[PDB]
Amino acid sequence: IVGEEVPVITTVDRKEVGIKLKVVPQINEGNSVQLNIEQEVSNVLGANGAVDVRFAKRQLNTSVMVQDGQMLVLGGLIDERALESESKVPLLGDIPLLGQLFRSTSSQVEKKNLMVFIKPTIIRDGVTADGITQRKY
Amino acid sequence: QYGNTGASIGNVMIGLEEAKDTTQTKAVNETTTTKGDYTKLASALSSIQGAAVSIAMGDWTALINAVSNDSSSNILSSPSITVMDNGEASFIVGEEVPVITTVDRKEVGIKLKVVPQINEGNSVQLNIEQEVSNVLGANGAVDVRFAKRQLNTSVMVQDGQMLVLGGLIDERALESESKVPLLGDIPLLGQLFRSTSSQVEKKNLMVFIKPTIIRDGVTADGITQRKY
Amino acid sequence: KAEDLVEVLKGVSEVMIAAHADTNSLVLTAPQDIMNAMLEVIGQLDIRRAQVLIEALIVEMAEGDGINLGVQWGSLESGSVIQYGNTGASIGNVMIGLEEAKDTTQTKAVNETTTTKGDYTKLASALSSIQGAAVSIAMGDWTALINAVSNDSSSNILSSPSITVMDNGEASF
Amino acid sequence: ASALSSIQGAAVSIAMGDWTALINAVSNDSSSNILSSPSITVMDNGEASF
Amino acid sequence: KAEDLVEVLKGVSEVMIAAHADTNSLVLTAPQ
Amino acid sequence: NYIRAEQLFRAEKGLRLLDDASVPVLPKFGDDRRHSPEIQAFIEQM
Amino acid sequence: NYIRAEQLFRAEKGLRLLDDASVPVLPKFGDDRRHSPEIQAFIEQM
Amino acid sequence: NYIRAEQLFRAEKGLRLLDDASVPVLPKFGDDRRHSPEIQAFIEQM
Repeated sequence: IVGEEVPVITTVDRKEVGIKLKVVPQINEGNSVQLNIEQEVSNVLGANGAVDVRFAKRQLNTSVMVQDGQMLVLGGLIDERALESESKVPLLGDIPLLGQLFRSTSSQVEKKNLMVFIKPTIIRDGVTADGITQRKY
Repeated sequence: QYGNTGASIGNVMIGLEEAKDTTQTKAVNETTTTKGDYTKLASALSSIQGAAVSIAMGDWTALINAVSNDSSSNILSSPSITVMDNGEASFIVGEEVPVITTVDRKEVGIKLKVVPQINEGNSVQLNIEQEVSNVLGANGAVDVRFAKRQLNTSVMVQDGQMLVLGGLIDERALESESKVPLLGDIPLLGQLFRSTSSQVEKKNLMVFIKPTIIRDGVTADGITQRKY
Repeated sequence: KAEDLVEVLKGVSEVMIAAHADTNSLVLTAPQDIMNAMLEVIGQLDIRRAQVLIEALIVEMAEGDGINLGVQWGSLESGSVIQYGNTGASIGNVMIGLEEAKDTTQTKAVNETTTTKGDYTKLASALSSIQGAAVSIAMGDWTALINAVSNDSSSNILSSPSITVMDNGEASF
Repeated sequence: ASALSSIQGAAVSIAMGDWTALINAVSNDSSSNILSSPSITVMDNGEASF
Repeated sequence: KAEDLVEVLKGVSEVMIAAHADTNSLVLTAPQ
Repeated sequence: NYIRAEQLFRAEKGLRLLDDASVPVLPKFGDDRRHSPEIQAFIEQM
Repeated sequence: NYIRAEQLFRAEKGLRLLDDASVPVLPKFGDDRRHSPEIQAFIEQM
Repeated sequence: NYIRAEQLFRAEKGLRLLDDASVPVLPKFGDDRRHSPEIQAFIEQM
């Protein structure tokens, strides 16, 4: 977890928000790794209006089987929105040239993408751990 | 006077009179002048969405009001969760919001909880619980009210083919009118004595699901490579 | 599912039947004949389930109409009214409101004379409830308040929700 | 205003020689007609709420 | 429904009667 | 067909301020869903 | 038939401000539902 | 294809203030994901 403990009414309780990854691998006796994974990305949002702060939370907790050194996509979201709105007199707002004087138009386009990938790597020899630690260092 | 309209002629004329500059005279020869407040007129105009036009003719003030509200919305969100066979997965993009009960943490957002099991080839069986929520203010209510559209069912889908879980198709037409009556019947001058409020709403929801079976490592690498 | 099947097969066995969940496979241990029996039961309980598409259709059609018209009378000098509650507002509150709205003058001689404008709050309270035509015809201090309206309403609603379900399975929508 | 608010009808004050005779008369004619029929379709021996 | 039927059939049997819900099919085991 | 008749009558004297194709009307019995007249017209072009 | 008689009498002296076909009246015994007179007239045209 | 038809019609008369390629529209049935027209154009260059 990289994040913060924030208190929340219930009394009160300490709940952790942030980037958190809880994983329980077991290794097929060679290559592929099986992962029981619980992955969350949160953060604290003010309560409007609400009795207590509201956490923005996007998590997926699943079980996947990934090859040794290859990446695999756990999850994702692809969201698209177009909200158009208009108001007019009506009749005068229909005229092509002068219509823009009597119209109020509000247009909006939102878009969002989330992918969550995971790459395991199996460390068996000490030279492998030293090879990874050396480059991350 | 009509209630269909944004604001009624009564509050508008009263507001306009309160807005005028009033003078208070005491003779014997004192004469004071004072400007009136707009708070009543401001309270009357705050609700106008549209054209509200006061045509004053011979102390008869005709208030015309007309508006056309055209709205639209288009939304696609598709959440995909990758699962081991016979294993269950939760997926949520959303927020935990507290709710009175004391209080409790309830999750709202796009959430997909699926428990597949695979026919030994092709078709996948899905126990699926799918919700799309969001937080709405409470009017009036003791606590915030969640707008929630969910369907939780059990379907059997072919390997790589899409299947429609759910949907809603909603259509509404609400017409309303008021008139004197008799004068509002005349074809040419009737529109002077009528207040018409028409509305048409429409809504569509489809919820589809496409499984894909990943067996080889080359398949998972093929999917991950394109989503990456 | 193995969990459902193991429970069912307990009786047929009566041998040990154990459900392995993660593989969704059940382990049978028995002699040869009982084995060949339970494999013929499992063979026939393993069939594919058809799935229904439930499409509801909801039709709600409302319609409304009304015509409210009547004439009221009043004289506030010696208060005498022909007054009705069917109407939006009653001649009493309307005439009282109109008098409160007039500009009042307060004179103290000896020679002070003050003038003051009256509030509309009573008249505003009387007119707020009018839906329709309320027209005051003042004739010889008798003010006849005519009021008439025709409220014509309509509503038309179709919503149909369809939920797709496995047979014998339940679905909420 | 408090006295007139309750008048439903004709209340007419005829003032004659400081004696004010207040006549009041009204005829309230009301009517109501209502048909609602709800039909519920049921499996035999099964129960239905509507 | 199998659940209703298994309950009813217990007495007739008195053999094991087991109701499989998802297929809505009941498994009878008895002599001929 | 009783309701469908009511709705067709609603479509003959329509919304005064809006187009008469905007009033919801049941499809003819057994025909499921139909595109709007304008949308249907658009579809045939493409 | 007692109530139906009452309602027919309500339809003979009708709503003064509205059309007399708007007052609800039971159908003749055993005949189930009838379209309004105007709606019925419309239906025959189509 | 019913919804896809609706959305294509939304794209023919588009957002008045924004580019008509910004309105979400379902891909043709079975084709999964497509890059935006401009992004797709960019990709081919690189």
